[PDB]
Amino acid sequence: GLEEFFDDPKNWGQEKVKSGAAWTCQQLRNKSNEDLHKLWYVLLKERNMLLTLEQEAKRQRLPMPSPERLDKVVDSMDALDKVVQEREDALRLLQTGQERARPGAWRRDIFGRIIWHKFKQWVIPWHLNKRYNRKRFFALPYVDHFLRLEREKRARIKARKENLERKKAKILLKKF
Amino acid sequence: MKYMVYPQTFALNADRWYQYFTKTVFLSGLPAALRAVACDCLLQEHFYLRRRRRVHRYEESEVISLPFLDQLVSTLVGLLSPHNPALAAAALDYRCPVHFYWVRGEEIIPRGHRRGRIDDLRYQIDDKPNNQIRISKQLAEFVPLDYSVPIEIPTIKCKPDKLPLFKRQYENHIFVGSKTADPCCYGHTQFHLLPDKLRRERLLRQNCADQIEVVFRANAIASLFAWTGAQAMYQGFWSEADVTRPFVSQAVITDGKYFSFFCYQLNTLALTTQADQNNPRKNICWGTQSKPLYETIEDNDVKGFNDDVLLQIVHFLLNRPK
Amino acid sequence: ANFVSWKSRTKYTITPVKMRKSGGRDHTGRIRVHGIGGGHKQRYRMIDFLRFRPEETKSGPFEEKVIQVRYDPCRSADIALVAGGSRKRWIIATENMQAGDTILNSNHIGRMAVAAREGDAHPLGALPVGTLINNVESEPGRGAQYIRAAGTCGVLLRKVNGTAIIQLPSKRQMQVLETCVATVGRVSNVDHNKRVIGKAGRNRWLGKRPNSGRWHRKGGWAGRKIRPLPPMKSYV
Amino acid sequence: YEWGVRSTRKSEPPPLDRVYEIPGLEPITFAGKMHFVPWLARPIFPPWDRGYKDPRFYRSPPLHEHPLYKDQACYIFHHRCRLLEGVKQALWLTKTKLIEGLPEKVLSLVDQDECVLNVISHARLWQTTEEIPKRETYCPVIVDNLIQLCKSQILKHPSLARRICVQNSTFSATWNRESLLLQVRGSGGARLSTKDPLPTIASREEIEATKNHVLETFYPISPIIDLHECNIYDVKNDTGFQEGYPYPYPHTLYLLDKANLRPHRLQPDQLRAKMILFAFGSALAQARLLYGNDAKVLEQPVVVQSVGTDGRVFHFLVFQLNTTDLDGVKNLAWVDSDQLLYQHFWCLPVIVEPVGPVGFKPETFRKFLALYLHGA
Amino acid sequence: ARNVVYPLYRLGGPQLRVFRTNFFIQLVRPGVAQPEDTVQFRIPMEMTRVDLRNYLEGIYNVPVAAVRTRVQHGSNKRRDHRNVRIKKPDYKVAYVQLAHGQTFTFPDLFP
Amino acid sequence: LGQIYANNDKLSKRLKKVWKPQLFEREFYSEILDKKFTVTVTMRTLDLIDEAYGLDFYILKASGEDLCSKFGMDLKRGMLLRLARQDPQLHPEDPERRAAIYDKYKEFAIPEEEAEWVGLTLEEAIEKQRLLEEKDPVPLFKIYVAELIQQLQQQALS
Amino acid sequence: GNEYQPSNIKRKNKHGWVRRLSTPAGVQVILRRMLKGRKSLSH
Amino acid sequence: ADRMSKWTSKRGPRSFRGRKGRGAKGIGFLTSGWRFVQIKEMVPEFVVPDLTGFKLKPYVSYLAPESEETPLTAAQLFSEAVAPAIEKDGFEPTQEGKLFQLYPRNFLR
RNA sequence: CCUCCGCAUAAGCCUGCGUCAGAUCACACUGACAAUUAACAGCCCAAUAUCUACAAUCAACCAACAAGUCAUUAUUACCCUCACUGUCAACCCAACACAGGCAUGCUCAUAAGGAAAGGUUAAAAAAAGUAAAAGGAACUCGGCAAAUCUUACCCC
RNA sequence: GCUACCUAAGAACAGCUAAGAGCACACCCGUCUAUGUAGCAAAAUAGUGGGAAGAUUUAUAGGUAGAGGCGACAAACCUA
RNA sequence: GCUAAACCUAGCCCCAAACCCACUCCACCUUACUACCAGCAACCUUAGCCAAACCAUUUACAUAAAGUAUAGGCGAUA
Ligand SMILES: [Mg+2]
Ligand SMILES: [Mg+2]
Ligand SMILES: [Mg+2]
Ligand SMILES: [Mg+2]
Ligand SMILES: [Mg+2]
Ligand SMILES: [Mg+2]
Ligand SMILES: [Mg+2]
Ligand SMILES: [Mg+2]
Ligand SMILES: [Mg+2]
Ligand SMILES: [Mg+2]
Ligand SMILES: [Mg+2]
Ligand SMILES: [Mg+2]
Ligand SMILES: [Mg+2]
Ligand SMILES: [Mg+2]
Repeated sequence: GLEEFFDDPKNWGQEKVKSGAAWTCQQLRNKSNEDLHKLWYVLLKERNMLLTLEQEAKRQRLPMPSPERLDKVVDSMDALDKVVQEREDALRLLQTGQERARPGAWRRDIFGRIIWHKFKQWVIPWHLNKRYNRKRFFALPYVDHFLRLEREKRARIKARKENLERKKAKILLKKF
Repeated sequence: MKYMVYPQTFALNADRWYQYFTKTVFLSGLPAALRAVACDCLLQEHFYLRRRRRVHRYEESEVISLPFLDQLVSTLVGLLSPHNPALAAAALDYRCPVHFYWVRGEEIIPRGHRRGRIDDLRYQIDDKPNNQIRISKQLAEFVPLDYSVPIEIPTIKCKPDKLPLFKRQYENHIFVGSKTADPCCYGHTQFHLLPDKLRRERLLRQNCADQIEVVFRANAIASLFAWTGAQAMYQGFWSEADVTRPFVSQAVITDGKYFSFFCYQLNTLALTTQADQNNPRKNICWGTQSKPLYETIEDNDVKGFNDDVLLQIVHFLLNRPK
Repeated sequence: ANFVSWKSRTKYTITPVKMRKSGGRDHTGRIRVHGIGGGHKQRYRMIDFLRFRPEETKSGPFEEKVIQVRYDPCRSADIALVAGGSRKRWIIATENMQAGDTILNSNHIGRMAVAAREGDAHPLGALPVGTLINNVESEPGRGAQYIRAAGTCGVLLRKVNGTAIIQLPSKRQMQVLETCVATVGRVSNVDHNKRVIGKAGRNRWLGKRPNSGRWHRKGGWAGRKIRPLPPMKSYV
Repeated sequence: YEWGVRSTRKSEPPPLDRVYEIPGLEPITFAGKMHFVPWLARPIFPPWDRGYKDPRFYRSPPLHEHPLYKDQACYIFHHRCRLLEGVKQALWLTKTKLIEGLPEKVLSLVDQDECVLNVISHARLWQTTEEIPKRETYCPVIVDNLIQLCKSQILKHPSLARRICVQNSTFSATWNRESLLLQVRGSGGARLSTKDPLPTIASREEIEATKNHVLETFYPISPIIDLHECNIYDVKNDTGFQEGYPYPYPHTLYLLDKANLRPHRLQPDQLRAKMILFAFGSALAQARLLYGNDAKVLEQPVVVQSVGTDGRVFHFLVFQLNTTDLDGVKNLAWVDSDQLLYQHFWCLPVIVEPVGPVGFKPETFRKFLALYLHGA
Repeated sequence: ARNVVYPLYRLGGPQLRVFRTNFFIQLVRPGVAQPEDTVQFRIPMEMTRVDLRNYLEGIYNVPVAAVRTRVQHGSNKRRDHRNVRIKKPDYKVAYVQLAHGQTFTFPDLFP
Repeated sequence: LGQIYANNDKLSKRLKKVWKPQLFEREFYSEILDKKFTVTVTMRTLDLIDEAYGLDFYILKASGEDLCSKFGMDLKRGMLLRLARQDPQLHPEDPERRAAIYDKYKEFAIPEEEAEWVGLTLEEAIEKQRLLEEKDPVPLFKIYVAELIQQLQQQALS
Repeated sequence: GNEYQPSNIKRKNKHGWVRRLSTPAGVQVILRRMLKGRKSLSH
Repeated sequence: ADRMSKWTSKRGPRSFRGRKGRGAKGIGFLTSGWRFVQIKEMVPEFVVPDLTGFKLKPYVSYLAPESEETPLTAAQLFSEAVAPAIEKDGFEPTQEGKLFQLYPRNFLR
């Protein structure tokens, strides 16, 4: 029912509602995948409800009753995501021995800076793909100069940073 | 710019809204050779007639059904020309358009440079009735001019735009199957087929199973009403110069299996707020629920063929202008 | 500079093909030919200039019926719709050719030297000396390139060995192989020459933009040149 | 000469890298990577084919290997096929005789106009919302109206109840001639079907008479000329219905000629020819259905009618089909060519002339009525 | 799920599953005074009408009769101490009709 | 690509000039490759070939900087490879012939691994290297299993 | 005045990222923009 | 003509506006007379579990004690399925013939 | 009292007089909060072959010329249905809340849509209009401008 | 994206007289006068005019670019 | 007495030393920031201002030898 998008009717108009802590990583880590899935859906609905409440508050010009709870929920969700993801990664490592799922290949584009070109997934092979051969992954001589310039710029910035730090240190020393 | 009314609408609870727009009262119920012919018609398209190119579900209601419907119309008419001499004289139109333009209600303009200005909000029903039978003599009355029937019309608690209903500005159009220079200005049996969008299977798939009948009802309310309006216009009559006669017309929407039967009673064109204030009149519509003309076809044999449906059709056809 | 030439139709057809205008611009997009453009819209009728080509899986001399004689917007001469056997085609119309008429196409290099009629095509070897001809090929099987304009004609001057000598519409003369085809008579729409344009508007319609205002001085070239005719050119 | 032009023919592939000629080393190419590179040689990949079979990117086999490709070229007729000539060509194809007037029986079966006028008016002005309806609208409409009017005599004639006009009605018929194979395909027009067959117009003596006059030759415009030359044709003939369909007997082919442009429409002779062909084809199909597939001179010659097209002009045709063995006696069609109700309709008035039709002649209408009646 | 690579469906392979949904929603009071049975949600831009229908039916066990989405432009005309255009985010609104004459009035929170 | 003074006085005008070699197109049979290569070949190249007698010899002898072409380099590499492998260029029925051919070029003939890399660009070389050491990443699970096995063995020993 | 007559399609065809990437000059333009650190590198 | 503002589906002309979309992800293809073909398999159906009789609430009591964190590496996982190996003294060589592929992911989320 | 203007669509722009709260010619300016729902319109169409002579002009006569804008067919291939986007506004290009510029469809006095006059006075000079005795081009470079109109003749 | 010219594929032209015809709307241009001349405006307003079924006007998309383009030469126009 | 004045510390400059930068997910060469279908490809002396009081050959781009030998409208200058 749509009553799931709102909390307990008792809690409407309290200014403060009791919500005890977020799911920590270790606890989450120790629950099972089936359990975890179930937990996710429980979390989700709660999150939705919180969002709705927030929206209502905004509409009303009134402050939230217990906004920290939403944050906690979010944190919990994040933790859950991390745990499951970690597990998946581990599994992948065990099976194929691959870091990440979605593959790439460290490709040097037009502008010469090396992109992690994440692969896009589709039906025909590359050599008879019209829109992918026009995507060029090589520099040509004019780019090198620009790269050099960029590098120089970067170096300048670095120098500025370093010198500034030193100056600050000196100032501090002088003070104390 | 006017609210573009669609008789065969996907909108839910469209009926009440439609009624409000029109100002109707809807009510339940009405105010062997033939059978064989019907069976033959059913068969022809579904079996006997060999298709060249392959038939598809998107292509089903166009290719199979409309022609069958047409056949039913024409053959039936031929049969009943002895039974009724008016249908011999009466013209018949396949897919010819029907347009009608009314004004129902006021609206203070919400925003812009025209804000806080009275705007009489406009409607238009356009239509292509699968086919229709147009007579020169006007049909009878059904129910008397100014019949009370105290059942009450829907509210319209919110804006017309809240229902899926959209405004546009294109040429205004009040028009029957033909133009003014014509003897055959009246009519008595509009046939519709619902599109592929409002197949009952689709409805079932969606949670809207209560809106199966509703759609048909809405359609009946719309197209018929429009036709009536057109007829009225062609014999003078406005909002202000209200109809003296009761303009009547009948119709039978359908689907390949499922038919239902709808007569319309047009007592008013006085839908503007200027006229409504002193208005005891209201337009009427009576109709049956969608009963299947038949169950199913296996090869070249209908499983169960319903004669009751056929009888209704015959009745609709067979009524005369007094 | 986008420029796909419209001439991309590989298959022969009778149907008239949509013609893109050039304006006198090249594929580079610059004007190479001044004073062109802005005329009436036109469609191309594909003209079969290889007069003796046989219909598919046949070899002998090809008879033809004239179905129609029409105006071609693409050119000065008027054109004829020929039919024969299974196939139809457009040819350039000879003078006086009308619908219903029957035409002959031949490959037959006769030692008899058979006389011919104003519509029909023959090898030059079969044609009597002194007959007027049009749509003359340069080589055998090459296709008819010469004497195609409204009202024009060349005349067969003599035969020497396996070659014939033609006088072109410019009286400059041309030696052509005996077996090369031509069609007897003069090109149709004779008196095209006598047409008076009447107004600038007509000229514009024809797709000819006006001359430039810049006053040029006349130079060395501009005196009249009385010369002998250039030496008869051969293709053997 | 070679039409095509070099630039617009697909670009010639760039020359194969010179390393490939050297036997025998591994050419280092950009197929190791998955992008193009200008240094690094061009790789040569094998011709890819797809494992699964998507209909939305389906590539068919060549005309060499198709499941029913024949070597003898068939020649097939259509609604679109519009033949150079003419009535004569059609006759030749069909093997038949053209008589200048409709038969006497039909005429007799005739022996009022306001209705016709109304119908005409309705088609040419009244039916649509916009002013002046176009031909793709009115031409079929007029015909339909006429048909309806004819039907309105069911009160007069009780036998008219046992018919049905149908719209899609595709069909086929295949035969040899000189001998070259020859085919007809179905309609894009209406078809009046009846339970009883039509009666014979000509006697068996008359048919014997036809033998004397030779079918016209007309060189060099040979048949088959304009018809669609075709391989992969399939020789099986076909009526428009499965077995057991009531109202199976083709009374009149109500085909029509819409097309708002002058070019897309038929020219009248061509139209007539087409009609004749249709008549033959349906008749032939009927004959096939009736008798064996083996050819002969017929005992009962089947009759089919076909009205001509267009809102203005009307070509009537009744076809007798008496010989399923072509290549002796021949068939005998008769036509009333280009008879026409009403010359020109003024949808708007003029500045003097009214807004109705003009030059209305009811003879055409009468003829139509007669045609409709034939069986009863 | 939002911000995820979707697997390719070539022709006759498996049904696409979503275990663990990334997008989450919020039902709101309609300002313009909607009719009975129409519930309005603010939705992530990546979510489809169909997805919304599915999402409600599965997780909330609600009978959805119709869904009509609509993207809403968030305002850009707003500037800072720097005179840089702050943009309100564009967002998607749904108008979801409930089935079987279920009906729904939005509750009075913050009484 | 240079400049010329107009009539070879410096006080006359200076104007740019491009001096082109006189190019040709000619076939060359190469004993080591057993194939006829059509080549763009200047007169100078021909002369060089004549001097070194064989085209193959020229290819071999000519120092990489001297040779002046990518194609030439490639050819040289191929020749080297052939020399190394001792692969059948003349197939069977000509082993003696093959041997004889080989004996013509006992000079040169570098180890098989070096001759692969000969006459390459930098980028090409890099690509080759990449190809050589690409592989699939080995499953960590397998490694773990191996480790476990080792541990077990150790335990058994002790 | 009023020499600008906005039309998005034209603009994108004229000055767009794709057009700049098509030519070496265009590429250089983008590189220049990058080097300056400009926020909008193409149109 | 602001090129600081983000390009979007609202911004162009008619033909431009209908092409783009937001990050919506397509349900099907389109054919014939622009008739769209909603394929069931491309639509993601949400596999929702049964929460009836599920004690895990969305928050965790303050009385619950804290523990030291442990990043779940592959080694640990292996160890947690090393008992069988030990007993002997559970792996795919390829997972191409498999519905749920761990590397080039099929499974959504 | 004006209406030499209105409603739409296209293009363009992109929340730019909607609710509440707030401040400082007269009080569309900031902050929050709402808002535009598809059927209209965008977003198309599996191959290989093979076909497309007869304009448009109420298309009927006439009548032409500058020679034109709307077509299939054969065989093979095929069941899955309505996704995604635009849809606000007093609006765009002209630095401006600028007498300018701005495509098409309707409406041709408007059923739309506006306000020429902050208040007084009634001087000069200036601007726009109307008035005119008698004369009537005498004005002036020239009947320029104006109000009634129309004669004859040169030059290019 | 202004203008110069072109290519593609669209659109508009009432009413009266009777054909690059006449009068005359809408549109196009800009003769002469007055006002304006830091202006309503970096070329406008008011009137008065030339054109207005054509060598016309014009919405959209494309093309030619500087030692060049484009030009019914005015050494015009090529974003004040 | 109003307008205003004033105010150090943001940071920056020049060295030194050391070889830098660059995948939370998703998107991004199609009209970039767009989930999903059958064809091309990069290299080619710099010039001119200017100086020679104009202007055409011509004019630079660790220390010491050395501004030496040489070059050069045998001059500017190199
Ligand atoms: Mg001149
Ligand atoms: Mg609007
Ligand atoms: Mg008003
Ligand atoms: Mg005022
Ligand atoms: Mg004042
Ligand atoms: Mg006076
Ligand atoms: Mg004087
Ligand atoms: Mg004057
Ligand atoms: Mg004129
Ligand atoms: Mg005029
Ligand atoms: Mg000009
Ligand atoms: Mg001059
Ligand atoms: Mg100097
Ligand atoms: Mg000087």
